[PDB]
Amino acid sequence: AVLHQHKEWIVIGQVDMEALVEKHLFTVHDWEKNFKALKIKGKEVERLPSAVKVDCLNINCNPVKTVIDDLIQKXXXXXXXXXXXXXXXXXXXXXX
Amino acid sequence: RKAVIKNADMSEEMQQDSVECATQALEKYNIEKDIAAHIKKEFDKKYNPTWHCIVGRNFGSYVTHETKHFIYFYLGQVAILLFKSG
Amino acid sequence: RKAVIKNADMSEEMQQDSVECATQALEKYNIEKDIAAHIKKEFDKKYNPTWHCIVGRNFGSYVTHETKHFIYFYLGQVAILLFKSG
Amino acid sequence: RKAVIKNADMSEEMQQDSVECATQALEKYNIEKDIAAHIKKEFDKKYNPTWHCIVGRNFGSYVTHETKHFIYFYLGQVAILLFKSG
Amino acid sequence: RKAVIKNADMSEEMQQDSVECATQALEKYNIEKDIAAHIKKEFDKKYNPTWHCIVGRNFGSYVTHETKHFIYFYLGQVAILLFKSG
Amino acid sequence: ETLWEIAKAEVEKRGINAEIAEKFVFFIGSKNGGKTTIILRCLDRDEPPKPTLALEYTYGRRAKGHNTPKDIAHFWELGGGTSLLDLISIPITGDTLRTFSLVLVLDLSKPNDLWPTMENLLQATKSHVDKVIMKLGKTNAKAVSEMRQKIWNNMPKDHPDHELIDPFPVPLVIIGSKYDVFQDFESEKRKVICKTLRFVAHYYGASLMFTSKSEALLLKIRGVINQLAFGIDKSKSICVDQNKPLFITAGLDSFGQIGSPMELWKKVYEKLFPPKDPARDPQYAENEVDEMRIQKDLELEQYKRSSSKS
Amino acid sequence: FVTEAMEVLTIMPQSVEEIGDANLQYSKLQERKPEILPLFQEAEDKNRLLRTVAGGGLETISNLKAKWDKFELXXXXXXXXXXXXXXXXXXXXXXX
Amino acid sequence: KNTKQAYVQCNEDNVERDIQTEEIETREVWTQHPGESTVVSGGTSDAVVMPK
Repeated sequence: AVLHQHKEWIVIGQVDMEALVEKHLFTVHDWEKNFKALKIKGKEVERLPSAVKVDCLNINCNPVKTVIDDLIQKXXXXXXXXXXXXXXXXXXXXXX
Repeated sequence: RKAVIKNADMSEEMQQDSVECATQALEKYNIEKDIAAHIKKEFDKKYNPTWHCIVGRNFGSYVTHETKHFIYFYLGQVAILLFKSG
Repeated sequence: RKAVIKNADMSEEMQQDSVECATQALEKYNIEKDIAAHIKKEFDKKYNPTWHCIVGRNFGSYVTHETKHFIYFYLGQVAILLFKSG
Repeated sequence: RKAVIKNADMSEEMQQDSVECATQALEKYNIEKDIAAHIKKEFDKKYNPTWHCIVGRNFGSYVTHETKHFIYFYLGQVAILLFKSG
Repeated sequence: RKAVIKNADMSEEMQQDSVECATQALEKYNIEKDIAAHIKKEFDKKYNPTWHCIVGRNFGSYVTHETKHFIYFYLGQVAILLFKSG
Repeated sequence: ETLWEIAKAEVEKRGINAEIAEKFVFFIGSKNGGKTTIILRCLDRDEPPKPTLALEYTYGRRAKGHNTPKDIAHFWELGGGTSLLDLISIPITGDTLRTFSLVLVLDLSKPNDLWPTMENLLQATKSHVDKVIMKLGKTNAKAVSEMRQKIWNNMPKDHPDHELIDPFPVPLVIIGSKYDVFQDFESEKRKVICKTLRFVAHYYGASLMFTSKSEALLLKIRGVINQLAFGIDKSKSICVDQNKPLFITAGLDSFGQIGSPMELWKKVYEKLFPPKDPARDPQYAENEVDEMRIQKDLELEQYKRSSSKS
Repeated sequence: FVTEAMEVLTIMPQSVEEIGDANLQYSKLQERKPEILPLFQEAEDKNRLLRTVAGGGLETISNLKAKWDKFELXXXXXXXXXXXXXXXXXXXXXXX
Repeated sequence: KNTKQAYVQCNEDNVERDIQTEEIETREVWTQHPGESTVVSGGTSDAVVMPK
């Protein structure tokens, strides 16, 4: 159960998101909803226990905490990268 | 003893006969030349001549064989090379 | 690597070539697979195919050879079987 | 005493059996040559010859072994090297 | 590095060669593993494989060797076990 | 928002069928029946067989050739009429029935003592797997319908599906063991034994195979029921005529051919064989038994009070 | 290299006017292989280390070596055969 | 004819290993029964007086 919870709580596939954010994101209202939820997910992953102890087995989940933390950090960076592209492009198109 | 096949270019039926024939030869004979002779003769009878067999604990070989008539395997620590040529 | 011929059905010239060829192979190559390969190839070139060579310290064999193209000899403690078939 | 395995190219069953055998040998014998002899002989019987065993507190070695038949471990301060070759 | 031979099944010429080889090994190499490795390799080249060498101040062994290829001797306080097997 | 919905949708959508979800198999057999030897060899191990079994666990690994996906197969086994439901009920749950199959191994040593043995074991396991399909309160029973409708229409490939002579909603393959002793039975007994094996194959719709070295079907068919681990069905011909080897492809074993229901059972059953102190009271000790008594009670009572829900 | 060479070599020993250019590819392959062929020994020289550190997990390397043995010997045989056949055919067909 | 060349080597592999035991750490130490307060020593804050 807990092995699945570590995969279900924070998706580890994390398919690419650049297309989605560049097409339907970064208006004032919609973005605040998306980015606050992202910051919250950051707070959450910071609480992923480094290990789970049961009656017999001890599993080390510290490597998991590291990766899921980086994954949240990555989304914010991607969002920053995307914003700096849309703004640059639209003026050039309309200048054309 | 335990049969372990390392190389084979041979049908499944002939592979099994190779092991079975070598197994009987190893059980029946102590001397390598006689073990090899048993294995070779059995193949000449069932799958036609011309077969060749080398059995031993320490050797290397470089040979030419007929397509679909080559196997190299162990029974325990004893290596058996069984192939047709001619 | 002193050479001693135990059995042959081969001309004297081919017998000498076998010893010298195997001697060169044994000086150059450490692993029997490579020694055998060297020897076989030299005979296919000079005396036409199809030659087979087995080199080792512990084996028995039962093989069929062409008349006048068989030799079995040692270089030191290593036995070499060299013959044509096919 | 406490067994600590540092190196092994060996199945889990032989690893544990090597430790158990060495443990009994160390309980039974004080002299390294006799400890080694116990461990070696038991392995030849259970896993077929030919094993070799070195037991000691101070040595270096360079050996050649068969695949999947090598272990090096400590019982307390005494190192045991056990492998098959031949 | 004064040499004292305790046990040997080896020709006199190889016995002397072993001592001189090991003596040089100790002059050249500081670490037992490297001393052993040097010695082993020199015998594989000259006397064919497979050689094994143990070098150290505190060990016992129980090994199986090929006839006429075993020596155990000291150079000063360091024991060297040199034998062929496999 | 939509970023997490998409991330979730893909990790959820995919991940069932690197390697697909592995199956596992349970081995029904008798104690010291030679089954351990066959299992350990099938898994390509060199381990000596253990006679006894107490819900043993083992596994194996296979590759494919383009990579090593680490194809892991789990195995469970138990032999003899020992703690049958207490142990069989533990590794088998309805939620994983789809991935669970049975194999039955018959020790040819004592066919007489074997028939009441395997019958009781088969009844215990059959009853359990039959219940778990809905015992869990599986309201979403679509899977339950699929499992029964698939299994009960795989054996009657050509034969009219008149009736389910014995509803058995889980795959089974049947193999013998130590057939080296079979040749030493009376000819009449070997025939009746062969009929008995074939009879059971029909009721359960389980193929049958011999045990030998050249008989590679033994390993394969185990792989087949074990999630194609060692190939595919590779259907061969039935050997009802020769009666020297034993082999049945499930679906061709019509009673009219293999026997030539109750009546056929009665015939082989009756013909082959119808006759089918820890207290230490007279002893005395004072200090040893008193202290053991006290300690025995104190520990056991504490473990009961733990009130484990297990 | 050896695989593709074999395929084109297998059509060079014939005497056919449609391929009266293929002798050029024949020479090229002879001139190229002295540089490509040493890769095999280089692979083995490094293999010495991989064998140890990878725990013998060299199944891919062994399989490829075996394939090379075939292609080299087979390829070499074809080259001898193509050259011989071309030399023989040229003498045979010029005369004819 | 359709024939193939092949070879076999019984000694399919020959794995070499080096082994080295660790060293033993030793020290030289003095002792003497009759003597000063500090018996033996291995081969100026004076805050030691202050408490008294």
